[PDB]
Formats: sequence, C-alpha cells, structure tokens
Amino acid sequence: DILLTQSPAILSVSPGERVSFSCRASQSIGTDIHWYQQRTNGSPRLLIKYASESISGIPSRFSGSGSGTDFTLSINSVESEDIANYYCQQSNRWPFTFGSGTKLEIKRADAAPTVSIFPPSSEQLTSGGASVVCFLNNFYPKDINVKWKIDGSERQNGVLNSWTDQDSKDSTYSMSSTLTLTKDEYERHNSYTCEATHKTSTSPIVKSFNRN
Amino acid sequence: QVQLQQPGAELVKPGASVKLSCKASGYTFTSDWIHWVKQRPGHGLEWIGEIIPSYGRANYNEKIQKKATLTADKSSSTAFMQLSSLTSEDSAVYYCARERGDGYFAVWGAGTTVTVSSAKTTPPSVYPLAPGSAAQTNSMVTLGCLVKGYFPEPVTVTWNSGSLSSGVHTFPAVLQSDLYTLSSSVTVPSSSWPSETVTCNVAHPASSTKVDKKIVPRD
Amino acid sequence: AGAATVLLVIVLLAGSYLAVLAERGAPGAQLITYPRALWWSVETATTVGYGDLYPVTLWGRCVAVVVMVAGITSFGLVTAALATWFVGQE
Ligand SMILES: [K+]
Ligand SMILES: [K+]
Repeated sequence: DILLTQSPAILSVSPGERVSFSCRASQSIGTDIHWYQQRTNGSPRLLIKYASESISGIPSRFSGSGSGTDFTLSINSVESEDIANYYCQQSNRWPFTFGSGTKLEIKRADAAPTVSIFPPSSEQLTSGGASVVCFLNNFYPKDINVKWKIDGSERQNGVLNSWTDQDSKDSTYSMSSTLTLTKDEYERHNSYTCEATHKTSTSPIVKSFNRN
Repeated sequence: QVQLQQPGAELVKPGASVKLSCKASGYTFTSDWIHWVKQRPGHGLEWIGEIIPSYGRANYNEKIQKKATLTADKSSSTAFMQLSSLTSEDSAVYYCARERGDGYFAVWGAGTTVTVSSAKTTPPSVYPLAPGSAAQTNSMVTLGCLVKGYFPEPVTVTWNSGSLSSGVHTFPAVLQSDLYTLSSSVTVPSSSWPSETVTCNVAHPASSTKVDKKIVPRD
Repeated sequence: AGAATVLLVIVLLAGSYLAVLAERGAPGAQLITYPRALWWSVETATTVGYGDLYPVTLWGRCVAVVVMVAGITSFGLVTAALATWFVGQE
C-alpha cells in the first residue's frame, strides 16, 4: 500500500515568512494527493485537494505543488492561526493512506509570563478540598519553571503542572500549576506563593496570598 | 450547518464493545462513502474502513487488526461503526467523514473520544477562580475555573456560552488515581468586571452533564 | 437507432459506479473514484487502449466485460449512424 513520508516532523518559521511542508509517495500517484489541517483538539480540515486545486473558505495563503511522488503544501506569510498539524492523504490506489504528520511552529519575540495565583474556592473547601492554582500565561519561549512555597518554604508534593501546545492566537505558550491539599493541610499554613522563572527576567515573578 | 454528528464520548470496559454512530445531513448521493479514522492522542490519523450506504458494502484496512464492522441506515442517514472486544490500545478519538467518491474527505465529524477503562463515569466539579483580595489589577484581569474529579475525557469549557472566546486557555487534563483535572482561563479588561457577568459553561459528554458557574469577586 | 447514444451513457455510467463498487477493497486497484471510472468506461467502450486504468478484481473484470459487450455494441451503433449522417451531407 502507498506510503506517505512527511519530513521534517516539525517546522519552525518566523511570522510573515513562507513555509513549505513536503510529502513523498512510495510510488508515483500523479496528483491524487490531498492536504488537511488539524489544530489542537480540532478535526481535520481539507486545505488543498488534488495537489493544487484550491478550496473555498481557505486563505489564499495556502497553495500546493507537485506530481508523481513529491508534493509541497505552502503558506505565504505564516501566522498564529496557522499553528497546527498538517497531513497529506492519497487516493491514487486503494486503500487511501495518510502522512505521518508535520507540526508547524512559529517562533515569535520573547514574551514574559503573566502569573496569577488563586485561592481554593469555598464551594470546594466545603468538600474537604483545597486546590491553590497558579497561571503562567502567554510567555515565550515555552521553557519555564514554576516554584511553590508554603509560608516561605518550598513545596513539591501535590503539585500537578499542565502545559498547552503553542497558541494559535499569538504563537505563545501557557502553563497551569495546581497544588492540591486537604482543607486540613490548607487550614494550617498562612501564605502560599508561586514563583515563575523565565528567560525574560533573571529574577523570578511571584504571586502569593495569605489565607486570612 | 454541521453535516456529521458524532457522540462526544463513549466509555468501555476491556473486552466490551461499543457501536459508534454518525448521522448525516446536507446533500446526499448514491456515490457517497462514509469513512472512519482512528487517532490516538499524540499520534496521527489512521484509516479504519469505509462503507457505501447506497449499497451497504464496506471494506476495511487490512494492515491493522479488524476490530470494527460498518453498517448504515439509509432512512435516518446514520452510519454505525461497531468496535468489539476493546483494550487500552483501542482508546482514541474516532472521526467519520464524508467522501464524494472522488477520493478526498470534504467534511469530518467532531469525533467521538473513546476510553477503554474499568473506571466509572464521574461528572466534574467546577469551582471558580477569582483573584485573591490583594491582587492589584491592571489594564486586564484574569479569571478562570477548576474542573476536577471527572472521568473519562473529554470536557468542553466555553466562556459565556461561547460569546467570550478571545483570551481563553484550556490546559490539557492530568490523570491521577482514575480522575481527570483541568483548568481553563479567561482574560478580560479590568473594567468589564464584575459589572459584566462572566460564566464558564463546562460540558462532560460521558455523563450528559453541562454546568454553568459565574465568576464573581471574592466576598 | 440513434437512441443507443443513450444506451451508451447508461452503460458508461453503470460501468463507472459498479467498477468502483467492485474495485475498492482490492489493494492496488486504480479504479476507485467515480470520475476516472467514467473515463475508464469511455476508454473501454471505444477501446482506445491507453492502458492508464483497468480492473484487478475478479468482479471488476466482469463489469469490464459488461461494459465491453454493451458499450462496444452500443458505441458501435452511435458510429454506424454518424457514418450515415455524413454520407448524406456529402
Ligand atoms: K482497439
Ligand atoms: K496499452
């Protein structure tokens, strides 16, 4: 069956630049190759059909090229909304097949994180739970470190972080650190801080709050 | 209007079997083929099989192990994929798509997240997230909402029924002791709050439970 | 007789549909989209012989035979006629 090689797997381009994803067939397939876009948690979306034929509802930024075994999907002037996974699919010989995929990745200007700490909710406490959350928002690069201090002391237990893939609104990144204690363990500590260490500033960004 | 409707989620215990669906709408012909594509988190798309309702014939991908059986129902315009004896491996999102017999998939379904676990369904708990009393505010302000203790995935967190979309981050859930937990966030101008109501609609298909939670300032 | 100019289009179209229905499922079958399927018909009925498309299925070859018998015959009448209609003007 036909094999669709999509390489490189990741493409890093600067805004406004031109980018090219390539798809190679294990055998000549004429122009029976089709392109799909899939954003984080979205479903695939037809971008180009039959290698070059356009599609209504798709930016004129998108174009296709090639025939036989070598195909290229292009984007003129990439942009945040274009951050996604691109796939190629062929309908030359049965059964249709898919490309491994190629993640676009925009490289923007370094941005500092917007930290915000939040006290657990009463609704929750009312159920013996205490989740102190902290948000490290819209930063870049995506490399960042977050620290938890309780009454001035570093905490490592009960902390669950979560990172988001690059954002298709501004090509940035965001993370969610969540320290979860029992109402008890929470009922016996004054202040909770949340420090963010990011390449944008030598000294950490902190946000604290006292329970009283 | 939306052409392929697929059930957001479906839980299944190892060895068990689920019959996914996909109801159509819009234009329909006798040349239409409905396909099914499997997609495990992180990995790409995998063709599973196809069917021609205006005849009933179906073909399946011979590389992978056959765990499905396609069927259609002309009248209701609904295609059914029967997945039998599932395992952790079978857990993933499954999309159905419509192909006009010309080779490409013009439109796709929202996909049905399927989880193969022994665990039990648990609706999520939605707590608010307003700044702490001493949070000096600036040109903008960040509010959010915690969604934990739910299983299996997924959940859909919108803000103000979707009217509030600019400035929202919904972090990927994290699993711990059979329960998922995630948090969404929203940033609006400091002025617009709390004069202008801000709620986070949270939906959990696996339990048919959608909940609203207004985010007002702390007492 | 110049109504065969329809029997053909009937055949051609039937050949298309069935060919695909027949072919899909067979690993490597190039006759799996309705358009090519038509060109394949036309191709066959006329028997131009470009060899760009053909069936691999035990069954597809059958739709082929039917398209051949029906289409060649059929297409043969469309020409027989067009040959006459010219003999007149001249
Ligand atoms: K000949
Ligand atoms: K030949």
